[PDB]
Amino acid sequence: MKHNNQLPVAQLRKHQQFRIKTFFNQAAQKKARLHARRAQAAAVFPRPTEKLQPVVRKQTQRYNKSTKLGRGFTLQELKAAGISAAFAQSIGIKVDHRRKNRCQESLELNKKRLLAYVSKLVLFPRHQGKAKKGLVNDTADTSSAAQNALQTSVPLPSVSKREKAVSNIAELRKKKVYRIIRQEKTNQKWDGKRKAKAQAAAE
Amino acid sequence: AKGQAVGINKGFITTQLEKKLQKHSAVQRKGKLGKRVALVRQVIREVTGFAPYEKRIIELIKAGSAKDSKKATKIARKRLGTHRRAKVKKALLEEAVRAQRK
Amino acid sequence: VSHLKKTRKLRGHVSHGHGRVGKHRKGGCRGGRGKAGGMHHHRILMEKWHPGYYGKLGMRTFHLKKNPLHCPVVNIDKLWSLVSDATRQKYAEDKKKVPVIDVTKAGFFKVLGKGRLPNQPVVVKAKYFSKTAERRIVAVGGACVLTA
RNA sequence: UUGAUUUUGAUUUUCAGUAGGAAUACAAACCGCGAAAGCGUGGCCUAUCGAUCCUUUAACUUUACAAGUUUUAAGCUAGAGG
RNA sequence: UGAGUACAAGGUGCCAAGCCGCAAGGUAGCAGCAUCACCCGACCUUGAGUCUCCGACGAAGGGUUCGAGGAAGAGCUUAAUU
RNA sequence: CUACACCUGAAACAAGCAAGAUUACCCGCUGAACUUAAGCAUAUCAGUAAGCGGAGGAAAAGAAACUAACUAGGAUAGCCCCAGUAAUGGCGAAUGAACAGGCUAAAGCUCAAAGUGAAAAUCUGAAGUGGUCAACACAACAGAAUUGUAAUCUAAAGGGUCAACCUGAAACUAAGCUCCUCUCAUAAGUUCCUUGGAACAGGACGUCAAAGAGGGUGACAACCCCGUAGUCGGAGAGGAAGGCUGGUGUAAGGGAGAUUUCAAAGAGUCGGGUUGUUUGGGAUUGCAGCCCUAAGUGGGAGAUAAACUUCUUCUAAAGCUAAAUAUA
Ligand SMILES: [Mg+2]
Ligand SMILES: [Mg+2]
Ligand SMILES: [Mg+2]
Ligand SMILES: [Mg+2]
Ligand SMILES: [Mg+2]
Ligand SMILES: [Mg+2]
Ligand SMILES: [Mg+2]
Ligand SMILES: [Mg+2]
Ligand SMILES: [Mg+2]
Ligand SMILES: [Mg+2]
Ligand SMILES: [Mg+2]
Ligand SMILES: [Mg+2]
Ligand SMILES: [Mg+2]
Ligand SMILES: [Mg+2]
Ligand SMILES: [Mg+2]
Ligand SMILES: [Mg+2]
Ligand SMILES: [Mg+2]
Ligand SMILES: [Mg+2]
Ligand SMILES: [Mg+2]
Ligand SMILES: [Mg+2]
Ligand SMILES: [Mg+2]
Ligand SMILES: [Mg+2]
Ligand SMILES: [Mg+2]
Ligand SMILES: [Mg+2]
Repeated sequence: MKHNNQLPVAQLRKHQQFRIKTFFNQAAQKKARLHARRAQAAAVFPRPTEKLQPVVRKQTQRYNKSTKLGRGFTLQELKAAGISAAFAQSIGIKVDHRRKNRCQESLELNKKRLLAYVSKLVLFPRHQGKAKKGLVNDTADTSSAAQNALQTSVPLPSVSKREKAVSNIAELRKKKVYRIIRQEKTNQKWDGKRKAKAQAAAE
Repeated sequence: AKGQAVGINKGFITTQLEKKLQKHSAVQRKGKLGKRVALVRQVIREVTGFAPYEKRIIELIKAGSAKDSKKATKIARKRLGTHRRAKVKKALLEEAVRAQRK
Repeated sequence: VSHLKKTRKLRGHVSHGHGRVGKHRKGGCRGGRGKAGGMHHHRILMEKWHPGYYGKLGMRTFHLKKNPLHCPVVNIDKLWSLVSDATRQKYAEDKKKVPVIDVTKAGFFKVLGKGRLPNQPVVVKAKYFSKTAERRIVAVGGACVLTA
């Protein structure tokens, strides 16, 4: 232990010889995954690769501003779509029963998604018989033979261009932002003692 | 301030949801007493009798003074842990005492 | 690598530049292994190059969650640099309506004033503002808008 | 009569020009003695002394991380227990 | 809490180019060093007035102090040596 | 008292099951010192070696008594990050996870518990009959079982009342594909000189090439022989602990939505105390003994102990489950 350099942080203190991980399989592994995926396509041929995924906001204050692919559709949403979980599943839709909708907009996105899905759908019944729910589409669709990816057919755009208005500037200029944030933080701070005062002056 | 972060009111503005639209739950129905339950429990109660500590608490309740109430609580708290479960047991015992009067 | 290393040029010099008196030995010479005796014979080291190493500071956080503490900062100077040139010029000439810059979409939350602003007017949508940020924004012919 | 006091920081001695011990010169105070200038940050000067963790104390719109009120528990600055 | 008069991004001593001049020297002042000033925050100190008035806001005015900081960004990735 | 029934235990016999082996990876236990702290007890090495008990092709884990408090997310497992961070530690040496976010992979299901009571609707064996005869379908007779088998049900519900709209064991009957194993076959110089024991060398003339990877032939040979390439090609044989897809289609079986005096869920377990042990988990990280020992809007959880008011989230104390993962 000699010079000005930063205090070391021990690494190999235990017996690591038993505990090392090697990455050469990676090479072949990637490849394997490829073929797997491909062999899925072939065995699934008429149907799409990835099953239908709703969308939500991310779980953290910092992530809220972004968009994320959900695991499943909210029963509430399937209702507004008019699909039973079971059916949606026979369709290739992904359902999640513990998720709940606390916003109108979160219903909207997924409705739009579901509908979009259905509209673009082709359904093969036992040969030459037709059916009703989510319905069933004409025998000629058998010839249509669509191999498609879900991002192409059922996507989600957003562009950041924020529209400008002057009248509002005239408006917004009359308040004071700092003062605001301050008095607010303040209110949250002293709320408890204040309510307690109300209760105490009331009794 | 609802539209703002940091107000006593949570920042963001969301379109609220209807009573009809809200999450259907079951698991939230937990502490229900089905009459079947209730009856069965009463049956077995009579079939059973009280437990010795339950008896102690009972005497204390029948008396009714401040000291007696305290002791009822203390015992419930002490045998069961959880001041709360104590409160609950006091409730149950009182119910049986009161219903026994009639 | 190997042919660059000292060893090659040390071959046959017998001490390998570790000295004839003090040669290259085990932990005893290191002064004990690792951070050993920092507080004792290594006092001078610790004190001198890592002063304040031994001791305690103020307040334990049992579980610290960083996500909610997350607050990227922006400075006034980079504002116009966020939105394109098209915008600030086109509303330098056009006074009919004024530009709205959302710091949010850029991944920032609080706006601090650092430099100074063009005399051309703006609206800035941000989570928080510093006394001076608002000062300079307003004085420029601009407006502060609170987001969530 | 209590200047054996309130704030900080600096300087000199030993010196890795680290710490610690001493002492000095300032700037802000609040005082005591004297008519007053003045002199008082302890003993005429050169010795008389002690870190991390822990505890205890003084003073403070520091925290307990869904929200509160308590009780309790953590802190920041500084003494004492070595 | 946040690099506080929107039109700022300084002063001084050393000092390089370019331009003058045969020369003596003159002009200019990049980088660095030293120093003084301003700034954000810690710790102190001060405050008209304002409002969602009991807690926040702020015109004016400061520090013997503290900081791995501002003041026209210097980084990030790769290889090698010690 | 006898016959007889039932509960309990016993012997012989019939048909089946376990006993050891395996070591890399996996599971449940048990468990140290050398070493590092320049000494040394806490600590570290480290839940590490050795020891014991269990498996499998993987094991384990898994459908929340999870996170998070946001415009929320949502089984398990691996990768990347978060991170060397929060925390733990003679706060010394040194220990040290996870949420959010980017990916790989994707999958969800079975019980207990009011409801056959218009009737045990159930399970096992079976002389036997058909069969692809070890594997399938029926089956006279026998046992199991109301101290309860099967249908509904599993909280995402559900019962009851409507109901658009759906399904198909039986039998009959056509055509096919997948995967595995063992075999059989395929270009073009052995022309000429020189040196050699040998030409596969150096020269001269030639050829094939979706074949000039590599071998063997007396020497550094595309062309002499095996091969290589066309070949996820062609031909023959046998396979599936007895692979996979049709068409009619019976008794029978579902159910979006709608409404409704309905709506029931695991106990010496959860929780507490104490003592050990373990984790970063620090006055409630996990676990184990002993002592207490529940509840029923109850019960868990919301990274500081205890009340009290309000909000949030999940349903423990029964089970199954492919994939991505690990393999000295
Ligand atoms: Mg593998
Ligand atoms: Mg060199
Ligand atoms: Mg030499
Ligand atoms: Mg000395
Ligand atoms: Mg004086
Ligand atoms: Mg001391
Ligand atoms: Mg300057
Ligand atoms: Mg018997
Ligand atoms: Mg065995
Ligand atoms: Mg060793
Ligand atoms: Mg040693
Ligand atoms: Mg450990
Ligand atoms: Mg085996
Ligand atoms: Mg790392
Ligand atoms: Mg993720
Ligand atoms: Mg037979
Ligand atoms: Mg019978
Ligand atoms: Mg010859
Ligand atoms: Mg030849
Ligand atoms: Mg060859
Ligand atoms: Mg071939
Ligand atoms: Mg143990
Ligand atoms: Mg506890
Ligand atoms: Mg379970």
